[PDB]
Amino acid sequence: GDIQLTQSPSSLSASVGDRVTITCRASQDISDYLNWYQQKPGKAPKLLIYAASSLQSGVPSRFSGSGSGTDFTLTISNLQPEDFATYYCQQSYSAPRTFGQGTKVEIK
Amino acid sequence: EEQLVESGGGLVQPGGSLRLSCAASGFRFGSYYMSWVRQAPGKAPEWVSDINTRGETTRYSDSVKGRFTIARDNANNTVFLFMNRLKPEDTAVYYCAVAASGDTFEGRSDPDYWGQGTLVTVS
Amino acid sequence: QMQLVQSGAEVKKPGASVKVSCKASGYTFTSYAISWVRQAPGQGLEWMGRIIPILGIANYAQKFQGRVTITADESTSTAYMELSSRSEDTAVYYCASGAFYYGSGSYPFDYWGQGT
Amino acid sequence: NLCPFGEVFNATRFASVYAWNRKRISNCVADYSVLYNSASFSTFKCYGVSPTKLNDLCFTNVYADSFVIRGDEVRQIAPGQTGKIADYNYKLPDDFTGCVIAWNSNNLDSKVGGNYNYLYRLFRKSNLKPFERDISTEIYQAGSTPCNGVEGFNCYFPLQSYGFQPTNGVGYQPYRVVVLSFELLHAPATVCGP
Repeated sequence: GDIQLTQSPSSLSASVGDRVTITCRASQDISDYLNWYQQKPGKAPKLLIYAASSLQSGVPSRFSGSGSGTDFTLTISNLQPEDFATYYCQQSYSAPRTFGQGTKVEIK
Repeated sequence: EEQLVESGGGLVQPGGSLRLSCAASGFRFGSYYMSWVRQAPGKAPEWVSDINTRGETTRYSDSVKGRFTIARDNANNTVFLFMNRLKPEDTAVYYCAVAASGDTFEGRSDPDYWGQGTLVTVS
Repeated sequence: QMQLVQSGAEVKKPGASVKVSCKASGYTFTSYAISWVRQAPGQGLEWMGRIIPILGIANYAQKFQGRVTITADESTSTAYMELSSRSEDTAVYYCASGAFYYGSGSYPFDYWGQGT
Repeated sequence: NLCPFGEVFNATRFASVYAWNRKRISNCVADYSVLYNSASFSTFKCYGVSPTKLNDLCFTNVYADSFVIRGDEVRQIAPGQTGKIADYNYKLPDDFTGCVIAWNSNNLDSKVGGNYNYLYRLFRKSNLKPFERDISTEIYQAGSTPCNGVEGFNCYFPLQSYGFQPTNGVGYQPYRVVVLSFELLHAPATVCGP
């Protein structure tokens, strides 16, 4: 009944201006509804991309997002030190609201 | 479907004259009542005129009786109107209306499909 | 313009009651369908349920089926989550938000708590 | 007795179309002349009998409902008219005797734009009958595949709301609507004046 959510890969090592893509996955045909969040330690996880294919006001065109069906992709160009925090998956096909296991990117 | 968007108004001087027009589509013209209505600031919409389903017989409100008239156009899918000797108190947004009765009773039957809205100021 | 107050840290023995505050001020109220999200230190987020002040329809997740309660008040504009449980579930107390639109998106959008 | 339409019309708060109200009035008189000739109500539409003869013609018990409806869909209150608020909110008997009165009042409930205090249900099983409501605020079954029982997708939450901007186009001002239904029973007539 309840969907299971996974986030891969678990830990990423990166430098200035690298390439990183989050491989999120589930066990159901998620048509369009999925969200992503950014977690530095000490705050509530702020939004990065809503609806998995749209850009939220207050976020520049630095971040990108698309995907349909089961496989989803996440893109950030020209990474910055303020982007180095823990990531989250957030599907919204149905209930219960499932959450990612976290993905931390830390500077070499 | 039954779109009502009106045009032909705006700013005008005292004693001026404006020609409004709302172009509707998707339905016939001859058999349907389509009145002109006004809405001042402070709401309370007030009817001014109403063309017949026939050619040109029309009843006007007493403030505009003998002053303002309507014009019928079956083929052009639009309704025209005419003012002479404007007053500064005639400032209101103008809409067209849709049919009435339907072989039923009277009692100031209120049409539903009205226009987008055109502001008219006499100054 | 909007924030929810941070309740002070406390150490509760197992079986003791817990009171929390989630102020809902600012903007036009009755805008977001209020929810609540839990996490453990070193572990991910988990979701419990949803409260709407317009209706009050109950929502509860699998790990808290008939265990934790949801109450709220429009006039004080505060969410309330009470529980009589053990001491191993203590962590930061994040009160969720987000508008559950009709025929549109139902995401927890923004405007959560910065602490307990 | 004098029949209290003042404590009907000069009330301050009105219901919503999913939770429309009733009230029955009995043993009173008929004084509809002030309602006709006050000219503060824009609409007076109804069928069958003519208003010039309701100050003597009378029945045994009358009924009344008071709630607010979108003005762009005022034809949807009719005996046998299509629509959606003519599908899931308020139905009328086919052989209609009573009468419906409406007007525009966008000054008291002309609040800050996007205010959505009044709602309307969009999805409900099949059809409606007159003279019953729907208090079933439960999430309806669009789930041919059973999603949760709780709100998700392949299933919807059908209770959407209105919007009242003081500069909206034409169809979203809060027109209040009352209906005064006439019905005849075995009992002798009670409610009329002179």
